[PDB]
Amino acid sequence: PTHLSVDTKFKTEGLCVDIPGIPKDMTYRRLISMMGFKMNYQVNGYPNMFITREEAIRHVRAWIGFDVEGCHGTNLPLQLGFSTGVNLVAVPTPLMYKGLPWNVVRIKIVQMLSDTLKNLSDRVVFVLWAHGFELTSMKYFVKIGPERTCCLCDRRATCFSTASDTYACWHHSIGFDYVYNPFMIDVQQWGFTGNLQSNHDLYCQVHGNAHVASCDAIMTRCLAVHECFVKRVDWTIEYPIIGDELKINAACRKVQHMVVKAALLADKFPVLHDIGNPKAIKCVPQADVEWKFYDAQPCSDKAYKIEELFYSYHSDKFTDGVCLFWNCNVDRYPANSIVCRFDTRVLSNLNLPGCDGGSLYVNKHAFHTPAFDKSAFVNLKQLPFFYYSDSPCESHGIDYVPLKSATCITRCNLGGAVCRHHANEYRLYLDAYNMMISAGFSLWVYKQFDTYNLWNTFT
Ligand SMILES: CC1CCN(C(=O)c2cc3ccccc3o2)CC1
Ligand SMILES: [Zn+2]
Ligand SMILES: [Zn+2]
Ligand SMILES: [Zn+2]
Repeated sequence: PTHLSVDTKFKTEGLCVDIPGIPKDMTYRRLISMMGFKMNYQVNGYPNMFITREEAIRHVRAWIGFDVEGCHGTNLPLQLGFSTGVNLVAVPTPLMYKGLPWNVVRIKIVQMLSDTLKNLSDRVVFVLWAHGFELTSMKYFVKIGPERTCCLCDRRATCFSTASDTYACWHHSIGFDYVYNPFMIDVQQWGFTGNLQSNHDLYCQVHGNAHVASCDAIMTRCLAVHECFVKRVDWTIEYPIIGDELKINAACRKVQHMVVKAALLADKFPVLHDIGNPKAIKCVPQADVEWKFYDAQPCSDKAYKIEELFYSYHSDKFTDGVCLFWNCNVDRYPANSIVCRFDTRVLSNLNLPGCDGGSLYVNKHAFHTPAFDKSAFVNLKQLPFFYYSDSPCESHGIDYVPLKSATCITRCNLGGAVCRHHANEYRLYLDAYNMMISAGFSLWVYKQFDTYNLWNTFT
């Protein structure tokens, strides 16, 4: 039960308008053969062009929605649409390109996939809502065979060049003309009633239908993301490290401790209501405060309604003390809150386009996050940068330029000049802070929060 068997059945009903007379009885083995490919009884790591839903979920970073719409099959020009928003027109002699022959179209395809995927995945997974032309056009830009490595590096080959007879990964494919050993999944095989637009529109209002192939390619990948990450959630699937994952997670832990410690010192709340992670630990273990935990898993569809989290009869009084919502996305935060909210609009290799304005944030695990909404924070203000420390001014053990900063809240800065230890610690914390902010996180705090109240914690 590793890969999808080629002898598995393929429902051909969705294919019979572009392919009239298609047999109802059909396997992946026969379909691949009909697509013009020959698998030659090869036991070399590529057992099937098509993959299982479980394999697609593990390779979500590789997903590229793909759709082909006939402008006028062998005689008529095709419109190739991709979930990148690209539309290429191929002649057989929302970015719209004029009609060009396949020999130049395939070059643009390799360029586009390589630029989109090089920092995301070792492969491409073509996400389809298959009607016929997308499958029968694959032979014009795809070559298959045994699993290979890049000519210039150790990564698996994802491209082929007919000019040099060589193979390359997404990083070394400049001037390559064929997509090598791609993967694909037909969403129509999952059991749906009705056309793509009707099933997509049940869950998403952000993607519209202009009737161009890229629009359908976008709706397909969106529907696939809703099915695999919004309605069905799996926090047991690990994902490889492709960027600053560890540094961002470490920075997040440092910022949480810093912000929560300072709020408890500035406003001395008697109780803290920690809403979120059922496996959460006190971020400030030495604080005097009464720490009360409330379990809520990450919401992947719509943000939690504060009325359902707090009401229906716990301290009961959430109005007492402070509330901490560290990645616990709610519709409107109460005024007495400390909040970390991920901004779904952020551009990064970790954040993939999602469903209904939301985004698929992939960092060790995949978390579909509801659309960032500025109105959730009307009772709060943006938390400004500050570094706070009550640790002794003692260096122990990198060089030095004297630090001067109004936001270095330490005994040394209070007393006039920042010590070397607190200057090192301040710069490291500011680096972690910028990492976390640029990863897409946003910090919000109750309006009375004032760092001026921290200077008196040194007396
Ligand atoms: C897009 C965000 C990125 C950071 N996330 C978490 O670190 C996380 C883990 C967890 C477990 C339970 C409740 C909330 C939780 O947030 C997921 C959300
Ligand atoms: Zn390479
Ligand atoms: Zn959508
Ligand atoms: Zn100091």
